[PDB]
Amino acid sequence: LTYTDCTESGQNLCLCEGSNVCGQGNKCILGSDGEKNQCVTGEGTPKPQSGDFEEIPEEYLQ
Amino acid sequence: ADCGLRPLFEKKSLEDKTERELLESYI
Amino acid sequence: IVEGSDAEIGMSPWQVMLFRKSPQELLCGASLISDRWVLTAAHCLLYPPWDKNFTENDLLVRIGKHSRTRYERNIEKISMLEKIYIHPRYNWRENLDRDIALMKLKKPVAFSDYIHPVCLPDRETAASLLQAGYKGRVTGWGNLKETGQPSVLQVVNLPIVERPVCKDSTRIRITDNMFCAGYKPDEGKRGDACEGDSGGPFVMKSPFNNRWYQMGIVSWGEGCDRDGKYGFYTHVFRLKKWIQKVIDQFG
Ligand code: NA
Ligand code: NI
Repeated sequence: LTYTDCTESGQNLCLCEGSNVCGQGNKCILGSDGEKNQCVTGEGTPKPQSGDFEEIPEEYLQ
Repeated sequence: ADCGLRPLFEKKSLEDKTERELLESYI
Repeated sequence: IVEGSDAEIGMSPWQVMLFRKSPQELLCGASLISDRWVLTAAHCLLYPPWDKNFTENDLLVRIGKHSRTRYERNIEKISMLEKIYIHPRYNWRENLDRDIALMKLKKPVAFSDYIHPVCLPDRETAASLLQAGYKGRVTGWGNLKETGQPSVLQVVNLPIVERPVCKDSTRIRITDNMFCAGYKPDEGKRGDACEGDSGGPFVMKSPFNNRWYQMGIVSWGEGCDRDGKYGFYTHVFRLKKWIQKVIDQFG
């Protein structure tokens, strides 16, 4: 599980203040340009998880 | 029985390209 | 795997790829620990914040692989699962403590040049090998950078980091069921696991009996390969009693 940069205000389970995860029970308020992010108490929504693959034989699929 | 011994390496007395970096760290 | 290289054919024959049946995609890495048992991270199977709660019918394991995307006919083996066991004290709400799960194959697999189990450490192995500065090896088909994907299995060697340095590196609470690895910012070498490498093995070679032992499971990280930050691994030896009791009861 890699936590990555929060991409919108109200997310959590993402990197908010520098390289620090903004955890459950908190939410990230994104800074505009020249502003810093803040991890504050709140009801966050987890940042959504972030091919290509050759199809495998049908027998493996049931 | 032989867990941890790789058929293409240890079982043929062959080393992989970077294994020696690991062993060198144990000194 | 960030800052690694292509694996040699057969260099990690316990490497397993966890694979979703529908849609068909890579989910996580795992390891082959016997002819019928695969070890992975619990968060690869159960992670409520992402509405993830895979059942045995949702998943396949692929063993003996090198190419990330090819169907490697007559080389890889694709296995269905009989059952999944997650550690009962797995803590997804706070810090992924006890991030460990076992998956039992429907049928035992034959070993081959490309498929062979890794050892699990015992008391003596853990004491000898789990020390700061000793390097282990991580493999996987995960992202090549934090923000892309490899054509073939990747490998990177990383040193174990002293427990105080791991703790100072993060505000997340670290337990004795975790260890961290990676180079320090001064060290002129870098590298890390990354998304998609999760669940995969952190292994070390015994200088006493030439065998490979799985000391950790790729667990979690704040970013991938960032300066001053380190990868966290499940401490396999610490959780070995649970592993043993699952296999003894359900094997
Ligand atoms: Na780092
Ligand atoms: Ni064998």
